[PDB]
Amino acid sequence: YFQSMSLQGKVALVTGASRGIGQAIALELGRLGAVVIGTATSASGAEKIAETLKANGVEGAGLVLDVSSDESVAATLEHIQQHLGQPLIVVNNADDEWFDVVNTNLNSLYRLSKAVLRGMTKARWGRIINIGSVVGQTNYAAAKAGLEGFTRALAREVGSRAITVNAVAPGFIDTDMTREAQREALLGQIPLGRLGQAEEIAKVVGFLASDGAAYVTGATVPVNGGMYMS
Amino acid sequence: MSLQGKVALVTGASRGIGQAIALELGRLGAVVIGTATSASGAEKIAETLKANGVEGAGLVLDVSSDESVAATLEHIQQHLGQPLIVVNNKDDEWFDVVNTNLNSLYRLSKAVLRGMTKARWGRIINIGSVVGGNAGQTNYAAAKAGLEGFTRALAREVGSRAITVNAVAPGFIDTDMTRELPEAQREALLGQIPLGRLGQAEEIAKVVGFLASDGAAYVTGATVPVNGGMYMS
Amino acid sequence: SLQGKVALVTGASRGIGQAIALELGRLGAVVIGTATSASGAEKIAETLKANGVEGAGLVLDVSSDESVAATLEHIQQHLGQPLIVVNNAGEWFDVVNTNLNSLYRLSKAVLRGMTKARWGRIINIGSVVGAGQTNYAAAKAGLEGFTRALAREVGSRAITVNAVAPGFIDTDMTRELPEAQREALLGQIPLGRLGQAEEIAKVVGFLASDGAAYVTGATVPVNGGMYMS
Amino acid sequence: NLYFQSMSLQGKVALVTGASRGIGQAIALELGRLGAVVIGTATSASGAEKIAETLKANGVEGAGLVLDVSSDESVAATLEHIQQHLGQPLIVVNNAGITRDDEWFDVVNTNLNSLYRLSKAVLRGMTKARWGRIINIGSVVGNAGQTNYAAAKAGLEGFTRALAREVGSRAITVNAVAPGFIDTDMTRELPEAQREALLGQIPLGRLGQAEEIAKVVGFLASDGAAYVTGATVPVNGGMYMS
Ligand SMILES: NS(=O)(=O)c1cccnc1Nc1cccc(C(F)(F)F)c1
Ligand SMILES: NS(=O)(=O)c1cccnc1Nc1cccc(C(F)(F)F)c1
Ligand code: NI
Repeated sequence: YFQSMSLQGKVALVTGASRGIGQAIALELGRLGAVVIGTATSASGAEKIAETLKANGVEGAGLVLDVSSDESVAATLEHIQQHLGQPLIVVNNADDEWFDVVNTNLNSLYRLSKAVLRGMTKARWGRIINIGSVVGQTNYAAAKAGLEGFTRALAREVGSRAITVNAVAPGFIDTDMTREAQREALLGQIPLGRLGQAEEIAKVVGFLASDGAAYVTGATVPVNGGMYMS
Repeated sequence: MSLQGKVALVTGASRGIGQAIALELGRLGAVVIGTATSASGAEKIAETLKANGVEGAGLVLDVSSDESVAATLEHIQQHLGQPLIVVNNKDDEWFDVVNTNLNSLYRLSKAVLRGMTKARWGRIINIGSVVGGNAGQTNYAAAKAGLEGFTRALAREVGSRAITVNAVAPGFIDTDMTRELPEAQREALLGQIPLGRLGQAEEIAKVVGFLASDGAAYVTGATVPVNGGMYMS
Repeated sequence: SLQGKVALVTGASRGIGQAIALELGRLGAVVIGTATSASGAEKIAETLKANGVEGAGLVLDVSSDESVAATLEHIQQHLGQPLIVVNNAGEWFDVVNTNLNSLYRLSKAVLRGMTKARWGRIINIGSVVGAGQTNYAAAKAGLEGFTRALAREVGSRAITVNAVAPGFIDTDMTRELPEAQREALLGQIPLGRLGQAEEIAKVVGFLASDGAAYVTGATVPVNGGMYMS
Repeated sequence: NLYFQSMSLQGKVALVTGASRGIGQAIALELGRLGAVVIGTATSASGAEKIAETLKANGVEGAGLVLDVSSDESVAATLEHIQQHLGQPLIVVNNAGITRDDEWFDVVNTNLNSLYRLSKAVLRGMTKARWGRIINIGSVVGNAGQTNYAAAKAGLEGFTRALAREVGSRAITVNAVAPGFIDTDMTRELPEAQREALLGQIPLGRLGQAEEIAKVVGFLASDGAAYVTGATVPVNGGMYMS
């Protein structure tokens, strides 16, 4: 069984896949025919991922991954390699506290990315896609700027191996967090005048994972209905 | 992904990136109207569409004139329907040229908006210039900045009607323009591109295809760079 | 020190323009301020005099080639070549385009003089924060790009071109916004206060100086930390 | 008797890291010229002593001190020493550095920890005064080379914008200066062909002087720049490189 202009037979790793945007990315990739490995930081979350994938007919697995630790990352990859193959699509979705958070997130992004690159180097093919945070404002803006820069820098480091690195900057998305006066205030700031759906973020990620986006790298695609806050 | 039963207008469709956008949209099932500034170009567009099985038309359009624009839309409306996907593809040229081009973008966009307002649906996608000295670069950078800003502003003006407005900033693409830059200048550019290769016209078309889709309904005001990792400010 | 330099400031009869006029005068330039009416031009002259600034009030309409050309030759004749020019002048599409034509028109006119001198300063003042967002953001992007492009075109002649992007400044426009809307804006500004006109003038003053000779094509935001793209 | 001085930073204490040569030294001398008491720092005793002798030769009141921005103990001790002998530093220029595979990540993130560390330490003093100036100097201008340069610049801009938001309400401004191609002892010794190559990229068609960076810093330290915060002022003669 051999494939053409699809994600068929590709193994995709999606962190933070148990709810909201991560779950939708997991499902969209599966719908495009990838083998999807979703991760959570707990056993119960990893089980819910496996059951969700199964209910949507997606071949894959739920796994426990803690992106903040080198041992958890190394072990998880060797497990995946042994059972399923090398993951060549990797989606990193997992006031005055802004510095630590952003730094921590970037260490995890780096750590995971560096681990999965040996595989992708070997294949001369890969996709790394980073999901930024949903829309206090100081943290949002710092996060976004660190994510853009990180994505642009890593893209440069791994371009020559035919690995794209890209990011998706979501705006105001309908997730369990965001679900009145404050709600109407936000809708006034969004040109389309509506919240985004999780699936709308997934669609962009799906496209970036495809062969049609092979010349796109280092980019951050904002998916925010026209609300730009930097 | 499906654009079935949608009418799409692509300006500058006779070669290179425009042609590929015309064919990709057709491949996704849109009725494609391609335009050129001459009758012979417009006829080549019709023959190219036919050879790829794409229903559509070749038409003569001069984006710089109100009469040409108004007439062309009426002709399209009469024969095919409202276009709801529209792809816009001597001193101090960094000012005059650029500002003239933004008037064309604006002129065309304003003309096709009545149709999209009526439908409560639309896609406007602007294609910026390909990379291709000293006189060169000031113009290139002014064009790119004007396109981003224009796109962001218009997206705001027409958001509430469920019309997205976006732009694609290509990098170094393999087209007839760029094949005939001197080899030294070509090799210089390859050194600056992380993927270490020229982009294909089809790679631009794919992005446009996605932006035209329902999957990109929450993307507006954006400029998607498609440049293999080469970024220029 | 801007001593022995002639500086042209458009829109100098109130608010930010007036303050730029006074600051430049305070640094020792001869200041020519402009307004679109004779009574405004007279008020400029009386203001300059009350602050001990040598200069003039003048009627200028930046939107017309005849008004621009005539005004420069009148200045050249009486005072010398203006080598510091502050453009504080001038549905979103037409407006922004019009403003950029005025910028261009005036800049091109005063470049001959600066080329001759092998020295010059052009400083563009963008709009203050008051559909509302759309015009502001388009204006700002057109100003940055324009400034960046012209800086490239006139760099080799030792002319700098820069821009100042003000945030929420205390001027006659913003004095008339309802207190609830005012307090809302103050929440979005880190320094938690409106800016003064003089604070804009201080930046322009520095940009006009010799100390800023290596700064060109820049846009300096003066917005107390409130940033919008 | 006793000479009062009429200058724009008179009676302010200014800390400048990495002050023993190049841009740091020039910032130290410019701030002194504007009348501040200047404390310059180096990572060694012999560097700190050269700073003192330089300040003295230019008639600047101040001190050379040993500081290692990468360590909390060195930072804390140095501030208390300064507060004890000279007063609270209310102008702080971060011009000390970092480096000692992926340097575009590790180096950059380490430097931003130093910036944050130092900035947090000097904020108590500035909070107390209801006044302060923090100014960060970015790096002066291969393929890997350019990756580092662009990451550094983007991190510095974002950092500066974020900290400005955190400390605005206390009347502390936080700003950055992004230098371009500045003239230094390394660049004076490049062959003319390599020199001319660089000058082609720069509209003003000339290298910048260290003093030209210092002038911008001097202005940002002033009361005239009280409404400017969160900004990065590029001082690159028009060469805009990302
Ligand atoms: N070196 S990198 O790839 O991680 C990177 C590349 C580009 C820009 N920033 C980067 N890092 C960064 C680290 C901590 C805080 C921030 C801040 F949010 F303050 F802006 C940014
Ligand atoms: N050619 S130029 O120097 O004036 C110029 C240089 C750089 C960017 N924009 C420019 N012009 C411009 C003209 C009309 C509308 C806009 C818009 F605001 F929509 F982005 C921009
Ligand atoms: Ni006369």
